[PDB]
Amino acid sequence: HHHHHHIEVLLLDVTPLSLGIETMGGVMTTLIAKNTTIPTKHSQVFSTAEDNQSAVTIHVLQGERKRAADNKSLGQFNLDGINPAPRGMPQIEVTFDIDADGILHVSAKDKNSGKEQKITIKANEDEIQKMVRDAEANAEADRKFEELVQTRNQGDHLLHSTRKQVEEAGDKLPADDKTAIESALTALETALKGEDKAAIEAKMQELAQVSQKLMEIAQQQ
Amino acid sequence: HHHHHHIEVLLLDVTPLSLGIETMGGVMTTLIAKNTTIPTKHSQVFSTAEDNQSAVTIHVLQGERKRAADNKSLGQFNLDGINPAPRGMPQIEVTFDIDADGILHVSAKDKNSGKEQKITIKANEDEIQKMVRDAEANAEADRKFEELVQTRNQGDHLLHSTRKQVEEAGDKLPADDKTAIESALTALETALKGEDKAAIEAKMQELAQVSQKLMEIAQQQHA
Ligand SMILES: [Ca+2]
Repeated sequence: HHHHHHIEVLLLDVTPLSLGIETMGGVMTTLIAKNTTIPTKHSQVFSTAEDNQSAVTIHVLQGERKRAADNKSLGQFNLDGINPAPRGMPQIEVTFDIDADGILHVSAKDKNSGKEQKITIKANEDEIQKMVRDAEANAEADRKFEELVQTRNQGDHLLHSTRKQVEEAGDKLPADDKTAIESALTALETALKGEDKAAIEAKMQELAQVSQKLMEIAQQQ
Repeated sequence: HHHHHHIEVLLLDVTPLSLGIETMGGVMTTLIAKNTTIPTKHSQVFSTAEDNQSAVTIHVLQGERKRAADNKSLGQFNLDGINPAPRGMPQIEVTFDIDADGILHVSAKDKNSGKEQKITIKANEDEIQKMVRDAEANAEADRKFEELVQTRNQGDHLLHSTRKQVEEAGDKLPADDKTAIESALTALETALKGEDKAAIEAKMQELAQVSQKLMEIAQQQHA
């Protein structure tokens, strides 16, 4: 009683360690997780970290730790030529492609300009298990580090965008709100220098709660 | 910042449940695992399950269970027009793309012909945690099921290639070896209907024990 539309998985190999890139704050962002079946192709879209940034550096990493510096370095390259735009607007697609020969191809492409750059990384046993074990021993500190960096980066963006809004609003912003917002901005700046995720979240919320008039002001444009 | 070549994640959003397709034996094969940051595009190449198969069905699934039937079905489509070839030779690339708006694009492309079909899927917190808890409660049964399917598919491939080798050997195969191989093939066929991975593995080894001359004939023919 057979049917004839079935699809079969081709199982040739799996990756021994995670593969990814370094991102803002010294974090390893994974593109291909440990144990992914190969051949495979994974991409994710990234952006710039400051206004009018013209280039990014892709640092290719191998390992299970969240701090980039605690992983193995496989290679690096730049993608130049990113057209001037606000932080976070350019769309840079980073693709990790592993072929049947086990060769890793990494590329970064600007989705807007089409500019592309790429590298090829050519295809341990006790070192692998050592690295897996080093990660388990630091799993808690690594999670806390990753969450802190994410929170800091979100807080830095909010700091910068809010200051920009204050400047554009000018005399349209009531003095009481401006005082409240400036105080909240300074408090968030101080929190961002620390290592306490909860304090940064609280200062971000305290800032949003006093900044509601900025959005309304922008709309009268 | 003191330096100016930094790269940042575009969004923080992640997928709530794993996304994949149904594969031979009723298994969900994941293309994008749960908690993957978006936008993301993941592709993998699959193939046909029988010789000269001309079409495949892509059944898109969402969830954490290994049996396809235990996950949510999000849609299906066929890719037809596949040129005749041995099982496992056609290269069908399946791509899952989730854009910044959270919209899922699934496509299947025949790498030979460039023929392509696709669907767009537009995508529930208590149901999510429900589905997660049930996958953990059933982790062992699910793994046993997946491992059984993998062993069955291997045994079926072996049944088929051995029968092919026997037909190619013809009169070169001694009658006694042919009998023993036929008997071992029947035993394996019977084991494949069961639910015991070890019995199937044992029948595969027993087949290797009686196929030595068949393999020697096979090698000399390859020569
Ligand atoms: Ca960086």
